[PDB]
Amino acid sequence: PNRLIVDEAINEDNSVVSLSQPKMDELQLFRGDTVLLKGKKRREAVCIVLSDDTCSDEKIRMNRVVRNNLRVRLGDVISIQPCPDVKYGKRIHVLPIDDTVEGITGNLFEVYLKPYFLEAYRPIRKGDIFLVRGGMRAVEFKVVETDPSPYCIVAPDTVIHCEGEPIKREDEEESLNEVGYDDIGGCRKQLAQIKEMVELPLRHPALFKAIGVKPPRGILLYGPPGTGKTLIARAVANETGAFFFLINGPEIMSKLAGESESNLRKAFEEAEKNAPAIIFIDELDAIAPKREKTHGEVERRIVSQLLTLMDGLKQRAHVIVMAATNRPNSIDPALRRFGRFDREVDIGIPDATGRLEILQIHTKNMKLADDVDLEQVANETHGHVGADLAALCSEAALQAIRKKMDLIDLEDETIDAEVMNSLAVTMDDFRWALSQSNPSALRETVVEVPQVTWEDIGGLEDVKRELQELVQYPVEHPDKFLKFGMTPSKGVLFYGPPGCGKTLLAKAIANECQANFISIKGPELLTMWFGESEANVREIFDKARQAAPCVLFFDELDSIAKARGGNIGDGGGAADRVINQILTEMDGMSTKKNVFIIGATNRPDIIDPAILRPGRLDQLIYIPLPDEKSRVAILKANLRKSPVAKDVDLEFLAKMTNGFSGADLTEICQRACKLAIRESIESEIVPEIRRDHFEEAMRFARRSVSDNDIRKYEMFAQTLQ
Amino acid sequence: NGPEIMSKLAGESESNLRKAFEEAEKNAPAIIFIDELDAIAPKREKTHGEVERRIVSQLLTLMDGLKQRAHVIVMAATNRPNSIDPALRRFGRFDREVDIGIPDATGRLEILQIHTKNMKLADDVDLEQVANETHGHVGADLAALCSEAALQAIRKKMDLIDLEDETIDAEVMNSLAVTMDDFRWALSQSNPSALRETVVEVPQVTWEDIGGLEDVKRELQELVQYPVEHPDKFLKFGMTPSKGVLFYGPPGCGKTLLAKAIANECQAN
Amino acid sequence: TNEAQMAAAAALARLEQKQS
Ligand SMILES: Nc1ncnc2c1ncn2[C@@H]1O[C@H](COP(=O)(O)OP(=O)(O)O)[C@@H](O)[C@H]1O
Ligand SMILES: Nc1ncnc2c1ncn2[C@@H]1O[C@H](COP(=O)(O)OP(=O)(O)O)[C@@H](O)[C@H]1O
Ligand SMILES: Nc1ncnc2c1ncn2[C@@H]1O[C@H](COP(=O)(O)OP(=O)(O)O)[C@@H](O)[C@H]1O
Repeated sequence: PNRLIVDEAINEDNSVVSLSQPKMDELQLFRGDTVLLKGKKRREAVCIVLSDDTCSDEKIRMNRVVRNNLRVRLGDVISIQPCPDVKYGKRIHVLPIDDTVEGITGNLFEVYLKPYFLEAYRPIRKGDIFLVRGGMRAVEFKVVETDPSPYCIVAPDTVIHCEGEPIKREDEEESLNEVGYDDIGGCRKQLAQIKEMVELPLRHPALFKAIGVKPPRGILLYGPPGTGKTLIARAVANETGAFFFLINGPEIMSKLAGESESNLRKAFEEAEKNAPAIIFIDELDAIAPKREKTHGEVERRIVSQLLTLMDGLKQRAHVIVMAATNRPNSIDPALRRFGRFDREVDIGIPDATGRLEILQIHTKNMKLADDVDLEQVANETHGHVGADLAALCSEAALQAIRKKMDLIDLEDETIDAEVMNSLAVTMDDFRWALSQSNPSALRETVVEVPQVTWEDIGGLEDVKRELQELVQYPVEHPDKFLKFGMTPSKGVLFYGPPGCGKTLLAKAIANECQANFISIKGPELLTMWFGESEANVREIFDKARQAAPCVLFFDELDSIAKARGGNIGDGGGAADRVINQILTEMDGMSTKKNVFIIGATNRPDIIDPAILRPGRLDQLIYIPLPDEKSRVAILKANLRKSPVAKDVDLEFLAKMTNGFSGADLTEICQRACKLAIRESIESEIVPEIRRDHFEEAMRFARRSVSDNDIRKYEMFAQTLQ
Repeated sequence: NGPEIMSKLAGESESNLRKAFEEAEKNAPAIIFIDELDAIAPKREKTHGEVERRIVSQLLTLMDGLKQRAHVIVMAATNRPNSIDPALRRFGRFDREVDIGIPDATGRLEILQIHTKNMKLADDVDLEQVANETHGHVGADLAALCSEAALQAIRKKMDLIDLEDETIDAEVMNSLAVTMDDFRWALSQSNPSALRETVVEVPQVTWEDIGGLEDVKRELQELVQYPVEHPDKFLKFGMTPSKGVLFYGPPGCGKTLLAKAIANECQAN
Repeated sequence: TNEAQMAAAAALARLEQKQS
C-alpha cells in the first residue's frame, strides 16, 4: 500500500506530482496537499499533488528533477505519504552548480533564483537540486542552508542568500542537462514502443530470470538522418542507467583487417562486464552492408563477425544492442532475422505537432518575442528533421545575438547573465534562419495525421457518412459485423469529374479517426513504372503496416495508363508492372492491421479493372460536380483567407457557375482576389474584394469539365448503377 | 553456423570446420547441424573469393569423409535448395532433403498450444481464432506472440502488486493470467516473417460451399480421385489418366471453389 | 492545510499560464 510506479509527467514543475483520484482518496489527501516521496538510499523529496486525466491508478507522474533527487529511475516504485504539517520558511541559501554555470557572469540570483522563488511558494528540502532556464542557459542550483528543516515552502517574504563559490556536482546525483527523454520531441509513439521493450529487461532483470519469457535483444531504428535515432539511443541508456557504448561504421571501417573485428568484439565484451548495458551501432548499413553487394573480403568478414556477436547475446545477460540505419533494406538481411535485430521501429520524419515540440524543446532556454510563432514555422518546415529544426532555433538565436547583443557583449570569457536573459528572438530571426536552412529530408514522404476536417469540404454530406461507415464501423461495432457475417471492405475508389474534393475526403476521414495519412501521387507511380523499380511498391505498403492505423491513398490511378497513351497508346491491356505489385500487396494486407486503402481517378475507364474486384477497392463512390448549396459552401470556404465585401453575393455566383467544379470555383476566388490586388496596387501609382471583382472574374474563369465530359461522367456512373 | 565459420581467418575456418567433424566421430553416434548453409556454401556462381572457394571445398571433402566416420549424420538448414552449391546434393552428402515450409492453420494452433503449456490463459482466450488470424506467421512468430502477450499481463499485474525483489513469488505467478486483450495487443505489434511466401495447404472449401454444378463436382472426382482410388481399373482397360482440366465460362461462377473443394475432399495440398 | 494550498495555488497559476 501507498506504493506507486514512477513514470513521466506532463507537468514539468520541480515541486509537483500527479496522481489519479482513486489514490488521492486512498491516501486521504486533497488536490493541493503536500506529500513526501520516499525514494532510494534514504533520500526523500517534498511536492504538491495535483491530478489529470492521463495518470493511471498504479502510477505516480513526476519529472526528472524529482527522480534525480530521489535517486530513482523510470519504472521504479516509491512510497508516498501525506505531510499536512508543512509550513513556509524564513531564510534559504541556494547556490549554483559549477557544471551548469559556464559562459556567463553576474547576479545569478536576480536573473534566475528570484524569478524562480518569488511568489512561487515552492516546497523545497535541504540538498534538493532544481533547474532554472533562461538567458540561453540552463542553470541548476542546490539548496545548502535552511532555517526550518528538513523542508519548507519558500514564500515571497523569505530571505534568499546566494554567496559562495559554485558547487561541484556530487557523485550521487546526475546533471539535469544530461540527455534524457524530455529532450526528444516528435516520434513519441516510437519512443513509447522502445520503452516497453527496454525498460523491464534493464530496470527489473529479476522478472526475466524468474519468468519464462524471452527479452528483446536488439532494436533497429530507421529513417532519414537527423531525426533523433542517435538521440533516443543515448536518452534510453541515461534514463535506465545502463552502461552505454557507442559504435559507428566509419570508425570501425577506418581500422585495418583484424583491428576492426577486435574492436567490435571488445565493445560487446565491455557491455557484458558493465551489464546492464546498451550498445548502439550507428550507420548499420555502413558497418554491415549486404554481403551479396560487396566483393571485398574484409567487408564480408565484418558482417559475419557482427552476426556472431549478436547471436552471442544469448549468453551476455542484460545487454541490448540498438542500431540506426537510413533505410531498413540497405543492411544485410541476416541482421533482421529472428533474434539479432528482429525488432524495428520506424522513426521517419516528425509530423507538424512533433516539429513544433522540437522547436519548443530547443528554445526552452531562449527568450522569445511576442511575435514568434513556432507553430507556423513547424507547418512551413516541410522536409525538415529534428536536426534541421534545432539548427533553425540556433540560427534564429544567431540573428538575435548579432542584432542586439553584439553591441552589449565583450571579447572576454563570459557574458553578463542579466542582458542575456532579456535577449528575445524575433519572428524575422526565425524567418531568416528558415531561408538559410535546407531540409535534409525533402524527397522522403512525410506520413502524419492530416489536419483536414469535415468542415473543410463543401457538400458531399452522404459521402462523409459513408467513409465513417467504411473506416470506423468495422472496429467500433465488430459484434454486428460478426453477427450478420459481413466482410468489411478493404478500400474504396472514388471516380467522377475532377476538382470535387476527392483528396480532401480521404484526408478528412484519416483526421477524425486519428490515423496517419499516406499520399501516393502520380509521379511516384510513373517513376516506378518508367524505371522498372516496381519493387518499391512493397515499401509503400510496408509504411502503411508500420504507420497503422493509417489510410493508404493512391491518387491518379490512371497516371500510368495515360502515360501509355490513354485512349490510343499501345495494343496491350491495362495491366502493368506497378499495378501488379500494388494488387499483390493489397491481397497480402489484412484488415487486422487497421489499414484502409483509398483510390481516386478521374478516368476510371482506363484503369486495371482488377482493382475493383472483391478484396480490393470493391466499394465505388461517384463524386459529381457540387450542387447549388455545395458550390456556395465551397466559395465561402475558399474565401476564408481573404477579405470579402458585404456586397458580394456568393449564392448568385454559385447559381451561375452550374458547370464549375470546386477547383473551378477556386479559380474564380483566386481571380477575384488577384483583380482586387491589381486595382489596389494601381491606386498607389481596394481594402476588400468587391462584387465587381467577382463579376469580372466570371468573365475569365472557365469550367475544366466540358458538357461532353460531364455527360460521360454521369453515363459512366449510370452504367455502374 | 555460417557466421561462426566465415568470420574466421584463412586456415582458421577450415581447421574449425574439420574439428567439428572429428568431434562428431569421437563422440559417435553424432549429428552435425550446419545452420545458414548458404552462408558457407552458396551457389558457386555467387562467390569468386579464394577464401570462400576453399572453405566450400573443405566442406565437400568432409562430407565425403563420412564414409569412414561411421554413425555420423550431417544436417543443414537453408532457405532455398537453389541458393547453395549444387555439388552438395550429389549422391551421398546432402542428397536427401525435406521441405519444412510453414505451418497451416492447424499447425499454427498446435504451435500456440505448445508455447502456452506453461501459461495461465483466461477463459476468453481462444487459440484457434488466433491461429486463423495469424496468416503468414511461422512458429518463431507465434512464440514471439505468446511472449508479448505474457509481457502485457506482467506489466498489468506484476508491477501493480508492487513486487520488486531478486525472486518472484510462485503464488503471484500462479494467479497471473493472460487475457485475450493481451493477445490482441501482441498481434497488433507482431509482424509476420513469411507473409511474402506462397501458402500451400489443404483448403477448407468443401462441396457444400458450392451451389449448383452437381455434375461438375462428380467430373472432378472422376478426374482427380478415381485414378488413385481404382488404379487397377485404369490399368485393366488401358486408360490414360488426365493430368488436368481447364474451366471456362462467365466469371464468378465458382471456378476457384471447384478446384479447392476437390483438393479438400482428397486431402491434397 | 493553508500553507500547502498556498503552494498549490502558485503551482496551478504556473501550469494554467503555460497551458493558455
Ligand atoms: N527527434 C528529435 N527530437 C528532438 N531533438 C532532436 C531530434 N532529432 C534530432 N534532434 C536534435 O538535433 C541534433 C541531432 O544531432 P545528433 O545527436 O548528432 O544526431 P544525428 O545522428 O542526427 O547527427 C541534436 O541537437 C538533437 O537534440
Ligand atoms: N467540395 C469541395 N470542398 C472544398 N474544396 C474543394 C472541393 N472540391 C474541390 N476542392 C478544392 O479543389 C482542389 C482540387 O481537389 P482534388 O481532389 O485535388 O481534385 P483532383 O484530384 O481531380 O485534382 C482541392 O485542393 C480543394 O481545395
Ligand atoms: N456456385 C457458387 N456457389 C457459391 N458461391 C459462389 C459460386 N460461384 C461464385 N461464388 C462466389 O463468388 C466468388 C468468386 O468466385 P471465384 O471462383 O473465386 O471466381 P474466379 O474463379 O472467377 O476467380 C466466391 O468468393 C464465391 O463466394
